Amino acid sequence: DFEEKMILIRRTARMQAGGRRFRFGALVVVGDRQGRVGLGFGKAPEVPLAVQKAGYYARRNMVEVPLQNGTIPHEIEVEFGASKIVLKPAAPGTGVIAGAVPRAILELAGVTDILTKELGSRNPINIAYATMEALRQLRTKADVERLRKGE
Amino acid sequence: VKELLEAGVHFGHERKRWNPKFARYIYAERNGIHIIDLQKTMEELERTFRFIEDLAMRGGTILFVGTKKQAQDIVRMEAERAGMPYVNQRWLGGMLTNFKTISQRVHRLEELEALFASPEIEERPKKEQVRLKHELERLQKYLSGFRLLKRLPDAIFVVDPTKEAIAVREARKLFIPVIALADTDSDPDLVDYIIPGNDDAIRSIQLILSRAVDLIIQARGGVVEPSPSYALVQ
Amino acid sequence: MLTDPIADMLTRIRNATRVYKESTDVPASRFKEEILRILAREGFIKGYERVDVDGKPYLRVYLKYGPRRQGPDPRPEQVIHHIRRISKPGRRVYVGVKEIPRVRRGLGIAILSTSKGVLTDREARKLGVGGELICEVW
RNA sequence: UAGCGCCGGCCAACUCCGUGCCAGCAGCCGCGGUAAUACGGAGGGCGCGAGCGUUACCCGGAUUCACUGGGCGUAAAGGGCGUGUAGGCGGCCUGGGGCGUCCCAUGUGAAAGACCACGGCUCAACCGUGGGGGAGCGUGGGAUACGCUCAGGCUAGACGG
RNA sequence: CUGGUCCACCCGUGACGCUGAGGCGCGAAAGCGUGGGGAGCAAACCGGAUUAGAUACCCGGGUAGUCCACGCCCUAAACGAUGCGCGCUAGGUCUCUGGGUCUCCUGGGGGCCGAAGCUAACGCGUUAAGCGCGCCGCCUGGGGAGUACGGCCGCAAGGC
Ligand SMILES: [Mg+2]
Ligand SMILES: [Mg+2]
Ligand SMILES: [Mg+2]
Ligand SMILES: [Mg+2]
Ligand SMILES: [Mg+2]
Ligand SMILES: [Mg+2]
Ligand SMILES: [Mg+2]
Ligand SMILES: [Mg+2]
Ligand SMILES: [Mg+2]
Ligand SMILES: [Mg+2]
Ligand SMILES: [Mg+2]
Ligand SMILES: [Mg+2]
Ligand SMILES: [Mg+2]
Ligand SMILES: [Mg+2]
Ligand SMILES: [Mg+2]
Ligand SMILES: [Mg+2]
Ligand SMILES: [Mg+2]
Ligand SMILES: [Mg+2]
Ligand SMILES: [Mg+2]
Ligand SMILES: [Mg+2]
Ligand SMILES: [Mg+2]
Ligand SMILES: [Mg+2]
Ligand SMILES: [Mg+2]
Ligand SMILES: [Mg+2]
Ligand SMILES: [Mg+2]
Ligand SMILES: [Mg+2]
Ligand SMILES: [Mg+2]
Ligand SMILES: [Mg+2]
Ligand SMILES: [Mg+2]
Ligand SMILES: [Mg+2]
Ligand SMILES: [Mg+2]
Ligand SMILES: [Mg+2]
Ligand SMILES: [Mg+2]
Ligand SMILES: [Mg+2]
Ligand SMILES: [Mg+2]
Ligand SMILES: [Mg+2]
Ligand SMILES: [Mg+2]
Ligand SMILES: [Mg+2]
Ligand SMILES: [Mg+2]
Ligand SMILES: [Mg+2]
Ligand SMILES: [Mg+2]
Ligand SMILES: [Mg+2]
Ligand SMILES: [Mg+2]
Ligand SMILES: [Mg+2]
Ligand SMILES: [Mg+2]
Ligand SMILES: [Mg+2]
Ligand SMILES: [Mg+2]
Ligand SMILES: [Mg+2]
Ligand SMILES: [Mg+2]
Ligand SMILES: [Mg+2]
Ligand SMILES: [Mg+2]
Ligand SMILES: [Mg+2]
Ligand SMILES: [Mg+2]
Ligand SMILES: [Mg+2]
Ligand SMILES: [Mg+2]
Ligand SMILES: [Mg+2]
Ligand SMILES: [Mg+2]
Ligand SMILES: [Mg+2]
Ligand SMILES: [Mg+2]
Ligand SMILES: [Mg+2]
Ligand SMILES: [Mg+2]
Ligand SMILES: [Mg+2]
Ligand SMILES: [Mg+2]
Ligand SMILES: [Mg+2]
Ligand SMILES: [Mg+2]
Ligand SMILES: [Mg+2]
Ligand SMILES: [Mg+2]
Ligand SMILES: [Mg+2]
Ligand SMILES: [Mg+2]
Ligand SMILES: [Mg+2]
Ligand SMILES: [Mg+2]
Ligand SMILES: [Mg+2]
Ligand SMILES: [Mg+2]
Ligand SMILES: [Mg+2]
Ligand SMILES: [Mg+2]
Ligand SMILES: [Mg+2]
Ligand SMILES: [Mg+2]
Ligand SMILES: [Mg+2]
Ligand SMILES: [Mg+2]
Ligand SMILES: [Mg+2]
Ligand SMILES: [Mg+2]
Ligand SMILES: [Mg+2]
Ligand SMILES: [Mg+2]
Ligand SMILES: [Mg+2]
Ligand SMILES: [Mg+2]
Ligand SMILES: [Mg+2]
Ligand SMILES: [Mg+2]
Ligand SMILES: [Mg+2]
Ligand SMILES: [Mg+2]
Ligand SMILES: [Mg+2]
Ligand SMILES: [Mg+2]
Ligand SMILES: [Mg+2]
Ligand SMILES: [Mg+2]
Ligand SMILES: [Mg+2]
Ligand SMILES: [Mg+2]
Ligand SMILES: [Mg+2]
Ligand SMILES: [Mg+2]
Ligand SMILES: [Mg+2]
Ligand SMILES: [Mg+2]
Ligand SMILES: [Mg+2]
Ligand SMILES: [Mg+2]
Ligand SMILES: [Mg+2]
Ligand SMILES: [Mg+2]
Ligand SMILES: [Mg+2]
Ligand SMILES: [Mg+2]
Ligand SMILES: [Mg+2]
Ligand SMILES: [Mg+2]
Ligand SMILES: [Mg+2]
Ligand SMILES: [Mg+2]
Ligand SMILES: [Mg+2]
Ligand SMILES: [Mg+2]
Ligand SMILES: [Mg+2]
Ligand SMILES: [Mg+2]
Ligand SMILES: [Mg+2]
Ligand SMILES: [Mg+2]
Ligand SMILES: [Mg+2]
Ligand SMILES: [Mg+2]
Ligand SMILES: [Mg+2]
Ligand SMILES: [Mg+2]
Ligand SMILES: [Mg+2]
Ligand SMILES: [Mg+2]
Repeated sequence: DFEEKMILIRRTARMQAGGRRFRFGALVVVGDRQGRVGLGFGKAPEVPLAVQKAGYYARRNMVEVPLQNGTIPHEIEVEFGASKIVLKPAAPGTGVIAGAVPRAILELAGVTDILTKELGSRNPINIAYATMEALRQLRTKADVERLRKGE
Repeated sequence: VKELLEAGVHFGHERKRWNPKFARYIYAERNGIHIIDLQKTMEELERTFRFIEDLAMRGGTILFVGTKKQAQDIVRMEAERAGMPYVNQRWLGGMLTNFKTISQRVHRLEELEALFASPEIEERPKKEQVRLKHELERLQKYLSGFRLLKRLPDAIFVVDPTKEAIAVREARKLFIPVIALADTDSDPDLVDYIIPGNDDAIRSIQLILSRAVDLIIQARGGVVEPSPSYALVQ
Repeated sequence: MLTDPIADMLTRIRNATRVYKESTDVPASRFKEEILRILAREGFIKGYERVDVDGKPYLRVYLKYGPRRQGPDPRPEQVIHHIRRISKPGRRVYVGVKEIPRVRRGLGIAILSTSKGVLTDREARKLGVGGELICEVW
């Protein structure tokens, strides 16, 4: 129902007497291009089944994202153990400038202006997971004063 | 009432197996055993029962869980006597988490309930009859109390949190509210509505479940008198 | 010997928040005060107050937190997510007003010493003064 | 007048013949051992166009010398261990100085150049005019919280009975 | 004869602290010098046996050495493969040592399991690999190599 877009479909494998069989990684992002977004990573002995499966998980794990005219509120750095990612706010006409992964994220996020970089590791998977969290830690001016109130 | 009653033979428990977090509830440590704060318990049941209450007046279904022996039947009785779902038997991976599939089994007990009362054993050799029926027995031996649940619980009552903590996780993830009796051997923070106090002895267990269910029934309609349990206490 | 009493305090607060204590104390000191005072005024802590441990001037610092969360790990969101000393003893930092940092695009604060006093990043610009960039907090 | 590079992957562009670890390609991974989208020719396609490719060197990517912005149990990395010189760093209270530091004022920071605006040559490159800021240092004035520094007090550090 | 460390009392000093390039001292074993000592053990060395061969594993024998004094050498899986100092951050249990009328507590040490958290994972976790600051040492693809040249030290082997 939202939008759909996969980042990669790798074929892993495994040993076993007489040969090797393979499952199939499949990372997919999904979003309404309007704040609601969710990432998903499915696995199965079939490419289609795999993407299909990533679809189910995608809409499950979701996250609202505080969009200021297509940009992000404040800048944030979030290290998912291995890799690390930066995210910066930018005026209209800047565009989504990032590696292929965080793009899928931010694009299907409804984001349209943002400076970013992948420092550290770069494993697509981990950078994925990383960004999700990062957005999941963005906070609107309200959230701030709302917590910083406690009336 | 709810005061001196619990204040009676239902307070304090355990020693040297405790989350320092649950310690905000302990009064002292006499005889080497943790003396839970009597008053603090009542204060809690207030907020709790207010949710217990509100939750019933909504008509919402509570899932009871107590696989621990010292409460196995003490759940059975109080839940049946409340039209609510319960599990005193062994819990299962996905009770709520993998619902649909666990439910396939409930349906299977319906299918088995057909032939368990139908003129269709003109067929079915004596052999098949044996196992097929034997199934039904344990089919009920784990589902009979869960089988009445058909939607998906609105909350979960738990005898001992740490013990059947697996449930708590299932529930918690599905954003299902947690309520439970819990001694010092417990993790106070991951319970949404806490019933601090003894939970290894029949005394506190029967007392809590009693008034708990009575509250459910009263918020509903037709309050009566507690089932056998005082003799069960012996 | 304790190197930097300031970094310590900041740290004491960070180490305490993570476990969600109600209040950690800290060795008292006039300059240390201001940090709290501001840190509190901006809404980062319910407050503070002088105390005394076995004949030692200290400071209770009543920590703030967010509401409970629903779902796995009902971990209450923090009120102080981030705190870090900038100018250390082994590297003093000094900034002109014409160049004072904006913490988390303004969501954040950047307390700093100055000739007029300890002031927020904004209050710095207010009275138009630069000084020793102490630390930032968000 | 229309040319040049490319069309296995990175990388935008696919078929056919020839060929057969040879002829050859190559920046990395690799490609050719009779059936090659990877050699070579053809048809077609992608890219740019009075150009297009190559070689060479500089900065980038390279947060791969990390101030911004990294590390050191096992991946490269804690000195064999101690005593200690130099240097580095330094707890709580008050006071004088004001070195560092912050502020203001002025001098300087040529022109050209960079950015903005507007005008000139049909446009443009190029050019004129005007505008702004600029690190840095010189003089003067001012603030004193943190650093320093002299001075005074304390006992939580360290030492001692 | 002498070094360190821990506890009680809160008596004295009054920030005298921390770290530490170079320097200096210590530094298993093997090894070197002069003199001594020599039971057992034992490189090398000899014989037996095994094997295709067996300069080895096994067996019989056996010298330096291993022991002491004095001197030199200065290397190591000198290993927790984790520099030191300080502050902070749940507990459970075992044990060594001290103080206290004590199933308890309070300190200093050595172990295991674990909060939070850190980690690439294994794992670490108030004996941190967590959170912080000071100071030193070290790293910057595998090979060539801890080699070569130079310099310094050493009787030499050889070390830096
Ligand atoms: Mg739609
Ligand atoms: Mg939709
Ligand atoms: Mg589709
Ligand atoms: Mg998963
Ligand atoms: Mg499905
Ligand atoms: Mg919202
Ligand atoms: Mg939002
Ligand atoms: Mg890392
Ligand atoms: Mg790569
Ligand atoms: Mg890689
Ligand atoms: Mg949000
Ligand atoms: Mg929000
Ligand atoms: Mg119902
Ligand atoms: Mg019948
Ligand atoms: Mg029949
Ligand atoms: Mg239900
Ligand atoms: Mg439901
Ligand atoms: Mg909590
Ligand atoms: Mg009986
Ligand atoms: Mg709290
Ligand atoms: Mg305010
Ligand atoms: Mg090209
Ligand atoms: Mg290209
Ligand atoms: Mg292509
Ligand atoms: Mg030929
Ligand atoms: Mg041929
Ligand atoms: Mg061919
Ligand atoms: Mg072939
Ligand atoms: Mg090619
Ligand atoms: Mg070709
Ligand atoms: Mg052509
Ligand atoms: Mg041209
Ligand atoms: Mg380069
Ligand atoms: Mg380079
Ligand atoms: Mg660089
Ligand atoms: Mg690195
Ligand atoms: Mg270190
Ligand atoms: Mg190297
Ligand atoms: Mg050392
Ligand atoms: Mg040394
Ligand atoms: Mg070493
Ligand atoms: Mg050495
Ligand atoms: Mg020392
Ligand atoms: Mg010194
Ligand atoms: Mg000082
Ligand atoms: Mg000094
Ligand atoms: Mg001083
Ligand atoms: Mg002064
Ligand atoms: Mg002066
Ligand atoms: Mg000026
Ligand atoms: Mg200049
Ligand atoms: Mg000037
Ligand atoms: Mg000028
Ligand atoms: Mg100029
Ligand atoms: Mg330039
Ligand atoms: Mg003009
Ligand atoms: Mg013009
Ligand atoms: Mg013309
Ligand atoms: Mg000009
Ligand atoms: Mg000008
Ligand atoms: Mg300039
Ligand atoms: Mg100027
Ligand atoms: Mg100057
Ligand atoms: Mg002064
Ligand atoms: Mg004097
Ligand atoms: Mg003094
Ligand atoms: Mg003392
Ligand atoms: Mg002695
Ligand atoms: Mg005396
Ligand atoms: Mg005195
Ligand atoms: Mg001093
Ligand atoms: Mg030696
Ligand atoms: Mg020797
Ligand atoms: Mg010799
Ligand atoms: Mg000798
Ligand atoms: Mg000789
Ligand atoms: Mg002689
Ligand atoms: Mg001799
Ligand atoms: Mg002999
Ligand atoms: Mg012998
Ligand atoms: Mg021999
Ligand atoms: Mg022999
Ligand atoms: Mg022979
Ligand atoms: Mg022989
Ligand atoms: Mg022998
Ligand atoms: Mg002797
Ligand atoms: Mg002798
Ligand atoms: Mg002698
Ligand atoms: Mg060191
Ligand atoms: Mg020392
Ligand atoms: Mg004792
Ligand atoms: Mg006592
Ligand atoms: Mg006593
Ligand atoms: Mg005493
Ligand atoms: Mg006793
Ligand atoms: Mg005991
Ligand atoms: Mg105790
Ligand atoms: Mg003891
Ligand atoms: Mg200990
Ligand atoms: Mg101990
Ligand atoms: Mg452990
Ligand atoms: Mg954990
Ligand atoms: Mg400790
Ligand atoms: Mg401690
Ligand atoms: Mg411990
Ligand atoms: Mg420590
Ligand atoms: Mg670590
Ligand atoms: Mg590590
Ligand atoms: Mg190298
Ligand atoms: Mg090389
Ligand atoms: Mg090399
Ligand atoms: Mg080497
Ligand atoms: Mg090398
Ligand atoms: Mg060597
Ligand atoms: Mg050498
Ligand atoms: Mg040379
Ligand atoms: Mg040479
Ligand atoms: Mg040499
Ligand atoms: Mg010589
Ligand atoms: Mg010799
Ligand atoms: Mg060495």
